[PDB]
Amino acid sequence: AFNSWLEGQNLKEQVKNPNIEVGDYSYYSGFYHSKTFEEQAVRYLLGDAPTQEVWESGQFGEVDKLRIGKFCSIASGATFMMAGNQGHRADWISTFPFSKKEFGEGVKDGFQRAGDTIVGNDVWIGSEAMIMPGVHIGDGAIIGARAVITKNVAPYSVVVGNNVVVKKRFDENLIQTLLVIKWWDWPLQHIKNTMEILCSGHIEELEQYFIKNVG
Amino acid sequence: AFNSWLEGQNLKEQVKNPNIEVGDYSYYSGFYHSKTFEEQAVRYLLGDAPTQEVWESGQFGEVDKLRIGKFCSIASGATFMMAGNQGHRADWISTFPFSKKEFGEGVKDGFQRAGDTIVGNDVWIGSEAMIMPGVHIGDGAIIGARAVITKNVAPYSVVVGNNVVVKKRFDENLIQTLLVIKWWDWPLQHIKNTMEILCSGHIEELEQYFIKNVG
Amino acid sequence: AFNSWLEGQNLKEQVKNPNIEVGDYSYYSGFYHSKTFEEQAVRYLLGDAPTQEVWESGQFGEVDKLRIGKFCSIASGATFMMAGNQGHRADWISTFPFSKKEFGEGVKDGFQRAGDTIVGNDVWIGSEAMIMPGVHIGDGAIIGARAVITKNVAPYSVVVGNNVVVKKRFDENLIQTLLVIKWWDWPLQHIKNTMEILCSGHIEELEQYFIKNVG
Ligand SMILES: [Cl-]
Ligand SMILES: [Cl-]
Ligand SMILES: [Cl-]
Ligand SMILES: [Cl-]
Ligand SMILES: [Cl-]
Ligand SMILES: [Mg+2]
Ligand SMILES: [Mg+2]
Ligand SMILES: [Mg+2]
Repeated sequence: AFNSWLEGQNLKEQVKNPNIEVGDYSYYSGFYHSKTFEEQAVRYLLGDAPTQEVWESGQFGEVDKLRIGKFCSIASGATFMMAGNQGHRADWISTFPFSKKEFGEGVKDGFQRAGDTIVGNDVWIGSEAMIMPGVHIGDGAIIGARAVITKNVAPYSVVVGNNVVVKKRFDENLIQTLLVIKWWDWPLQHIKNTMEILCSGHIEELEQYFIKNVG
Repeated sequence: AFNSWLEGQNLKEQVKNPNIEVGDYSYYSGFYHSKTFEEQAVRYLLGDAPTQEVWESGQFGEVDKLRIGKFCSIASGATFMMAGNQGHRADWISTFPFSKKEFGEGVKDGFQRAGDTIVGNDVWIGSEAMIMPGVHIGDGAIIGARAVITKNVAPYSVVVGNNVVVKKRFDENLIQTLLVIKWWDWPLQHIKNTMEILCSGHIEELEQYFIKNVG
Repeated sequence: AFNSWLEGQNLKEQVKNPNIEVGDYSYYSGFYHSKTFEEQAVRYLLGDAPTQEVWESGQFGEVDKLRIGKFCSIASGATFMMAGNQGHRADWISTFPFSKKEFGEGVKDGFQRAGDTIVGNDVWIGSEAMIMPGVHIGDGAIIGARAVITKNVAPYSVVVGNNVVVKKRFDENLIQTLLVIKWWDWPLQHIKNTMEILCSGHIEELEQYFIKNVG
């Protein structure tokens, strides 16, 4: 797994679940939680080891998948909760998932999909954070450690605690310029050339390089 | 212990501690935390294996017990903190638990009981939630994931985060109905007959069943 | 390891990292998380085992240290985040730690020290609490279970949740008295004699003893 906490495992090369969509360079640094990204960070997703056979038989059908963009930093212990409500329905008299074996016919399947969990590009997710099912995280967003995300996260927003939005990393205009140029989609050599600008707050410099050289 | 995350260990089968009392059909689905319910979920409860020979000595006083109702759904990582204050006294000059062997006979024992933590029936406890000592949880309540419950939970209420009370599952009249009919105490065949109403929101239909069949 | 949750490993006798200072009698009780104080509780601090070879080479120079006082109680899962920002810079266009091997030499290191994490004396840190980098915790303070401390904690204050200050343990003048007498620094004999007073809320008697015999 991880020999040290200075280690960062590339995700697109490793993940095998046909329901986890990762981008380039995105990594999971989970040394202090031992297990890999697919058996510790992604939870209750059909198409894994302990669940592979059940997924290949096609018993449950289509699933909610996890999509992660490029240049994402996923810290140790971060958790992506899938499988939606897992059969529990608060609007029903009972939240207990009765089984047809023990309780016969008339058992209505309470499961209902919550939608795909989508993580944008250049997203930093803090250690031991937890994402709820069906949550969209915009590009450039930052998730604090031990945060519990229940709602969609605006791009370049910073969210702490139990879905407390602190601030946006930049002015709204500059945020929209970054959302238009999309440096993460650039060819590698352009990113290598503009790395000095990327290691800075000078957004409009990056925009000028984009207009002159990329777009 | 757990071979998959669609597995749920029935609790009243496999719990050995005389200080735990769990009702029928209540399960714990703890795949993503490996160990069993008594090893991971219940913590600092005198009578488990690592303290057995010390607890059978009777040197400690009476301790608070854990009682869980029936048809409870305990997700992975949920935790029931026991042992009260564990000897730490915030009202004392020092919260450090001095040992008699190291600091002499003048050591006063600071442990104080908190009361039995009691969980009702048809209670859904989210993943990695943590219940503090002395807490009663009403029937039909829902505890959100990663929630920290420090106060008593009203029946059929939904509590998230740091004991933030979101709402109640139904109108108070219908919750009174559910509280007086108590479908969890019914014989099994009546539950099998009313399964399709239990998988619905029509409470007064179920109450008509209780009136005309159960008593 | 940990035989039971009733035992707590003495930290001063055990800690090997040179970047960690810990006072007398302070213990770590971490049975419900298995591994030692230095592998589970202290995270992302060079000098431990998996990074020892990196620390001996002087590759990253000086680093933030962890300083723990005397008579501290650290429960299982209490985690101290080190390594500051880990190269992630919210102020820059990208929070991604680009590597000089994969990208151009124009990569600028975004790591930043957060200052030493300092825990005072007579501190009780609840189970699975998280202490962010650079946090100072005053003497006699109490951290609640699963609390996330991101600011400095005043001496003899109770902090639960996400840096929610509940109250202070005693009156301000008595807190001052404790902060001036500092019983934890006394010769162990005087602590032994005072044991009946420390196991109480009688700060005045402790001050009288200090005036008569210690000061
Ligand atoms: Cl990271
Ligand atoms: Cl189901
Ligand atoms: Cl690319
Ligand atoms: Cl569940
Ligand atoms: Cl403790
Ligand atoms: Mg510039
Ligand atoms: Mg109906
Ligand atoms: Mg006295």
